[PDB]
Amino acid sequence: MKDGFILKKKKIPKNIFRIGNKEMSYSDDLNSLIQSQYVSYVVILDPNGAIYWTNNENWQVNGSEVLRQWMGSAPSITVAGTKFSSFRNEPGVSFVGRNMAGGGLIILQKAPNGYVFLSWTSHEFLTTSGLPPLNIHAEIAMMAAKFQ
Repeated sequence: MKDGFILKKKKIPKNIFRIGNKEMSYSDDLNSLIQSQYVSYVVILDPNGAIYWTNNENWQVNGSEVLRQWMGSAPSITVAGTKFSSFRNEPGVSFVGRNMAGGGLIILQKAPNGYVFLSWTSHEFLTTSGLPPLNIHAEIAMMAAKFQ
């Protein structure tokens, strides 16, 4: 049933979800992608649009909404209870969301198959994200755009 469901959200989640409950990377296997300019966590998805693994003390990439919510004309994505308010609004070509709360920025590239790559740059390195023109962003909108 395809409804014309346009849910107007406030910049907070509708339900209080239980964060992840998934293992934590001890920094090695997927860390190789996180060490790319010293970001704090990167989440890789599967070609179907499901997560491979998210590694941020239970950060809940619900791939389906993580990829979908950006297509809701929303300049704020609220995942894991945090409203990432967009710096740059580019659908598909990577969007940069501000952790309006918490402090930081989530950058997600969207391969049109479901696979999205969200990276997050440290709150300490936040002043550095945006200092070079495309420091961390280059690792995202290039790689996951080709790998679809």
